[PDB]
Amino acid sequence: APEFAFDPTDPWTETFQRGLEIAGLGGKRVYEVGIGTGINVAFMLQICEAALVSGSDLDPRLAGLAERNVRDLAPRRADRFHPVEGAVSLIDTPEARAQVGRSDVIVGCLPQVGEPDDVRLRAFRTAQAAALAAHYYPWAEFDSYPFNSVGLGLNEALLRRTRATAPAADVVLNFGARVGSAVLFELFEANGYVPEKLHSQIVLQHAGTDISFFVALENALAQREFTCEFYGDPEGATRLSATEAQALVDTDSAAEIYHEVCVIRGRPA
Amino acid sequence: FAFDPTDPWTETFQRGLEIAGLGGKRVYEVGIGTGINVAFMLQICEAALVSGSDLDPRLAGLAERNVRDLAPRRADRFHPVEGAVSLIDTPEARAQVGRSDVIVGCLPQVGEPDDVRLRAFRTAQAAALAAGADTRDEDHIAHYYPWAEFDSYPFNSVGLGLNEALLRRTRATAPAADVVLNFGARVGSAVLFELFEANGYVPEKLHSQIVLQHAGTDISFFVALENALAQTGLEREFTCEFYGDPEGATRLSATEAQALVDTDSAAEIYHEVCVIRGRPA
Amino acid sequence: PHAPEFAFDPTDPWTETFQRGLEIAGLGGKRVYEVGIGTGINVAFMLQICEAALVSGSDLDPRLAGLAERNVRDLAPRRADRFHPVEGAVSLIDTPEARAQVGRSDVIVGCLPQVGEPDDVRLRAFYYPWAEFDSYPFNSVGLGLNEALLRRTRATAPAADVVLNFGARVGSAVLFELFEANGYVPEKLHSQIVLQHAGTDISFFVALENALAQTGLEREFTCEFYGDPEGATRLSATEAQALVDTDSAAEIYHEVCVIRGRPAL
Ligand SMILES: C[S@@+](CC[C@H](N)C(=O)[O-])C[C@H]1O[C@@H](n2cnc3c(N)ncnc32)[C@H](O)[C@@H]1O
Ligand SMILES: C[S@@+](CC[C@H](N)C(=O)[O-])C[C@H]1O[C@@H](n2cnc3c(N)ncnc32)[C@H](O)[C@@H]1O
Ligand SMILES: C[S@@+](CC[C@H](N)C(=O)[O-])C[C@H]1O[C@@H](n2cnc3c(N)ncnc32)[C@H](O)[C@@H]1O
Repeated sequence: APEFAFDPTDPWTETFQRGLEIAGLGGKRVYEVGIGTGINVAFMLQICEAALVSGSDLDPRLAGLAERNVRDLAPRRADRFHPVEGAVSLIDTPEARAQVGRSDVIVGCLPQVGEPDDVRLRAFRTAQAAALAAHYYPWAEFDSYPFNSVGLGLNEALLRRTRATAPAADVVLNFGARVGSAVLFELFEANGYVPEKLHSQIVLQHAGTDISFFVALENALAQREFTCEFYGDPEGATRLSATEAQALVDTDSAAEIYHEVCVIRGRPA
Repeated sequence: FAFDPTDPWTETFQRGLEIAGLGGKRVYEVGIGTGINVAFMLQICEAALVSGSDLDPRLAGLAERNVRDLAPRRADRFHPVEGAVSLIDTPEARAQVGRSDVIVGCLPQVGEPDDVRLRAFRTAQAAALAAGADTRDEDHIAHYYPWAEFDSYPFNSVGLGLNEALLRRTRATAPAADVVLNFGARVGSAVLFELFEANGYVPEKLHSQIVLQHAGTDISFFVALENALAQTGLEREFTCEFYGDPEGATRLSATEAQALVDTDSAAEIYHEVCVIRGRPA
Repeated sequence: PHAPEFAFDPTDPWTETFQRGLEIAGLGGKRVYEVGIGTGINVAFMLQICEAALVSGSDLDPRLAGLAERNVRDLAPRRADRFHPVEGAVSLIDTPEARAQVGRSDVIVGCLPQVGEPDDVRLRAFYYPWAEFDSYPFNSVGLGLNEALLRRTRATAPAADVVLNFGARVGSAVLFELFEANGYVPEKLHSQIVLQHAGTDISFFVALENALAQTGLEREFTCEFYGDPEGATRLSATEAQALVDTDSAAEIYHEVCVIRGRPAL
C-alpha cells in the first residue's frame, strides 16, 4: 500500500487506516460503524480491496453523502458500497444487524474519552458542508458499562452487540492508548475477544487538550504503580505520566504532549 | 376478565403479555406470587404450558390452589417449581427454564410502587382465605429479598440490578428464549433498551402506560441520577422521564418533578411503565 | 478408600482448603488446566491424589514452569509424564498456547489473587497485573481478577468446569453471584475456617459495611468473620477491627471455600 493513501491531516484516521490495511480486508465483507462522509469506506474499497463494504451512522443524512463521496473517490469500486440507511446508533436497527450478521469484519473509530477535543465540532461541520453543500447525535453516554471507568463505554457496548449478532466476525477498532495496552486488551478479553494490536503511532495532542480525566484516573489506580501513557517527544522515547504531562503544560503553555493511538483487532475463539 | 385499574403496574404487565404472543408457548414466570399472571397467561394468552417459581417457598402451593379456582379448566398446564427459588437458582427451576420459549417477570426494582410489599402481603392472605385456611400473618417473606449480591451489576446504578441478574441467567440457561419484563421507566427508554442490548438481547417495547405515582413517593434517587457524574468523573447528561399529565404530553425531569411537589405537595406526578421483550439474535 | 490426610498442605490453610476441594471435585481421568501453577505442588497433588488424566497450566512468572516441572517429576515420577505446562509469562490464559490447552480442558482450576488473600503470599522468594481488572463489576468485592478469568474460560472453553479458591468474608451469596453473573452454576465443594494473620488489614471489608449501595441509597451488608476456630461466634468486619484495636493479638478467623462453576449445559 502506498503512503499517499493514508489521511495526511489527521493522525487518528491515519493510524486507523494503516491498521485497516494491516488487517487484510481483501475480498471480505466489512461493516463500518459510523461511516461519516465515507472517506474510510473509499479507503477500504479502493486500497484494502474489500469485496463489499456496508455501514451506518447515527446521523441519517450521512449515508447519502457517504455514497456521494465514494462515487467520487472510488468510482471503479463504488458499486460495492451498500450503506444501511437511517439513524443507526451502533448497529441497533434490524437492517444494520442483518448486514452485521453477514459481515466478516466490523470496523469503527468510535467516540471515547481522550478523543481530540475538536472532533465533535469537526464532525458537525463536516456534515453540514456536505449536507448541501453539494446538531446531533446525541452522542450518548453508555455510562453503565464497566469500561466506561476508563472512558471506553461506547466501545464496550459495540462489542456486546457484535458478539451477539456476528459471533464469528472480527472487530477492528481505533483507540487512544493513554490508559495503556493492558487495559485496552482487557476491554476485548472481558467481552469474548482475543485482542491483537495491528498498528500504533505516537501522535501530537492538540494544545490546550484537557487531560484531567487521565490525571484523576492514575491517582485512582495506584496501590507496579499504574501510570497513564503520554510522551514528551514524537518518537515516544521520553515517557510521561498524566501527572508529569499536565505538570509540563502548567509551566510551559506551549509544551508538546504526545500519546499513542493504536488499532486493535478482537477475534472470537 | 377485568384488568383491575387499581393496579396499573400489573395491568401494564398483563396487557404486555397479551401482546407478546404466548399462545401455544411454554412460559416460565419468575415470581409467580399467588399465580394471577399465571392464570392470565393460561386463560387469556392461551399459553400451552406455564411454569414458574417464587422466592417465598409458601407461594407455589398457594398459587397452585389459586389458579385452580381462577382457571379451573386449564389449571393444569401449570406446573410450578417448589421451594424458595431466587430468580431461577435451583436445578429444578433451571431445568424448566431451559425448556421454555419465554421467561416473563415483573421483578423488584428501584421505582416500584412504595406499597408493593403490602399489596403482595394482602394478596397472599386473601388467597389463603379463599382456599379455606385461617392462618397467622405468615404471609410475609422476611429477610431475603436480598439486594446485596446484585449490587455489583452495571445496571444497578439505575436500580435494575435484579433484572440484569436475571438476564445473565436466562441467556446461559435458555439461550433461544424470549425474556419479557415489566419496567418503571423513570430512568428513560434508552437506558431500559441498553439493559437488554448489553446482555445479548434485542429489545422491543410491547406495551406502555402512563401511571400516577403515589403522593408520598420519594424520588430523590432519580434526582441524584440527574446530578451524578459519569464513571469517568466527568459531567454527564442524564434526564429522567416523569410527566405532569396522565396522557404523557407534559414532560418533566426528576429535578423538575421534585420541584412541583416541593411547591404543591399534592401535585400529581406521573411516569411510564412499560413491558419490554428481549429477543436473542 | 482412605482419606488422604497426609497429602493436603499442612503449611497453608488456603492451599489446604483448595486441595481438599480439588479431591472432592472428582478430577479422576480428566484433562485439567491450572492457572498459576507456581511451584507445581498442586499439579503433583492433582496427578498423584486426584488421578487427573492430564494436567497443564501456566504462570505469570516464566521461570516457574520449569521449576514446577522439576517438582512434579520429583514428587509424582510415575505420573509426571502427564504434565504438560505452557511456557512463557502467561497472565491468566492470555497466549495462544495457553488458550489452545484451555480449550481442550475439562476443568480449569485456580487459587488466584484477590482482596483478602494472606498478606504474605505476595512475597516470593521464588498481582502484579491488577489495574486492568479494576473495572470488573465484581472488583467491588475484590474479585475482579477472578471475574476476568471467568470471562475468558467461557469463551475459550464453554464446556469446562471452573474450580476456584475464595476467601469468603464477602459471604457466599456474593461468591455465588460471581458465577451466576458470568454463565456458571456454582457449587461450594468444600470450606474451612482459617485464622487470618494477626495484623492483617481489613479496612477494605469494613468499608464494604459502611458503604452506600451503588444506587445509592441504603445498603445493609455485613462481612463474615469469626471469633473462634469452629466458626461458632460470628463477627462483622467492624466488630473484628474493633477487637484488634482492643487487642493486638486478638484471633480473627474467616471462611475459605472452593467453588465449582459449572456451565449450563
Ligand atoms: C468524529 S467520529 C468519532 C471520533 C473518533 N475519536 C475519531 O477520530 O475517529 C464520529 C462519527 O461516528 C458517528 N457516531 C458517533 N456516535 C455513534 C454511535 N453511537 N453509533 C453510530 N455512529 C456514531 C458520528 O455520527 C460521526 O460520523
Ligand atoms: C416482589 S414482586 C414485584 C412486583 C412488581 N414491582 C409490580 O410492581 O408489579 C414480585 C414477586 O416476586 C417475588 N420475588 C421477589 N424477589 C425475588 C427474587 N429474587 N426472585 C424471585 N422472586 C422474587 C416476590 O415474592 C413477589 O412474589
Ligand atoms: C497471589 S498467588 C495466589 C493468591 C491466593 N489468594 C492464595 O491465597 O493462594 C497467585 C499465584 O498465581 C500466579 N499469578 C498471580 N497473578 C497471576 C495472573 N494475573 N495470571 C496468572 N497467574 C498469576 C502467581 O505466580 C502465583 O503463583
